[PDB]
Amino acid sequence: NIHKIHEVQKKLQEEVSIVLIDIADIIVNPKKENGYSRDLYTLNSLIDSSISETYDNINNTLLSDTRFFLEHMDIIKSQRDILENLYSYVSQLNSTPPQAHILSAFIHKIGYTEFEAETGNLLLEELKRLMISMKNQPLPVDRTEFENRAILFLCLTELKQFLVNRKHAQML
Amino acid sequence: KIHEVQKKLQEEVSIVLIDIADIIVNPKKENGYSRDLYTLNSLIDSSISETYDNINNTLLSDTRFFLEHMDIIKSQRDILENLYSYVSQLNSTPPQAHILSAFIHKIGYTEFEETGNLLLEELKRLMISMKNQPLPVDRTEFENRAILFLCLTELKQFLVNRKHAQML
Repeated sequence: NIHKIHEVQKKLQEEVSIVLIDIADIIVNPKKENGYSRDLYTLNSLIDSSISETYDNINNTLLSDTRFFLEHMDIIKSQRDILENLYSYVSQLNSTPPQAHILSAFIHKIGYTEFEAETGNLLLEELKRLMISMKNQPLPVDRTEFENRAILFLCLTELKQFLVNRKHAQML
Repeated sequence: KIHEVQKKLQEEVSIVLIDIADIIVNPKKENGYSRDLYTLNSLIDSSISETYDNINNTLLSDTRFFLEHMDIIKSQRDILENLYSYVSQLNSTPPQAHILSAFIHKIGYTEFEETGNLLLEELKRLMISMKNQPLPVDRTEFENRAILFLCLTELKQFLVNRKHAQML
């Protein structure tokens, strides 16, 4: 039951990353037809089938494996929620300034990088560097600019928890 | 009982939210946030860890119904941590920050009944009010303005979540 469970957790992570990368692409091409919707539905359907399968088998499973499983699913559900939060925010952007392009590059980097020992920590440092850099930029010229910036900063908030979550799911 | 645990969790979210209001007006004073958040995080962890320990004896319909409320509670907890990361950067407490602090206190001390929407409506007027302020001249001012804007944004989701949690 360990290969089965690891394959499933691997596939869920891969689906989370797919939606994350869709988000990065939306920042750069807001109006391009994109796969966010389809990809989120696929991930939601896999989260549901995975949990339903686990519930079906509580009677016949080492409660040990059932625990490792449902606790891992809670992290995936948390990532799915953060994806939805990011999508809401990026779907509000009015413009793609250089800092938005940098954010998008950083989200791509996250989506494509396999987590190894130091990966979460590196990415968290890089995120902190982007927060400091966005904060230390020229003040906004207008209201539209002020708002676009605030959206980008709210993205960094969500991304910090995403990276904490991805690190947690790897530590185990 | 478990419905007990949902009332207690609701109380403990409100306690932390009140601590955030307290930090806005006294950003560098001792405020209970660390203690009350730990209490919240612990009750969240203990109560989930227990729910799964219990997986193979308790009913299914109820387990799902309980996890449903816990998902909202976890979202609120994350919003509280986000709000803390913002208000703890405050340089000073301008009049707008005082007003937000009073509204956050109002939210924290309200037993929710309906009320989700009166609160959401008050939050909207505050966003409109703040958005109609002249551009931030100073850096120190832009930074305070940014923090208050980020807070209003998240508090909207907090009120939407509390409404969800009530409507269960």
